[PDB]
Amino acid sequence: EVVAKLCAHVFCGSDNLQIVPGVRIPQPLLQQSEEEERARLTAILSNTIEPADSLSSWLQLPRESILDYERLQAKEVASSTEQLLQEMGSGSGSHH
Repeated sequence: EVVAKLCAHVFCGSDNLQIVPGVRIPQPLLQQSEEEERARLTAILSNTIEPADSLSSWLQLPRESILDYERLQAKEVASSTEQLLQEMGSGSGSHH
């Protein structure tokens, strides 16, 4: 269903899609020049800049889930460090 919604957003669109909040992709023009349209899309890519919150803004998922995944990665690291510290004498907290 995630793939389905992304296909509903990226493909279905008329004259203005706004894949990301900053960029708008206009549908082909009446001049019907393919070199001109290539240059047009290259320019629409050159003008835009990837925001800092790109993983939460360009991807429709929110920022809370970003913080959660970061927390998860940190928890993995800390747990592995503690388990390594107990297997070779380095943890007074666990000690009894």
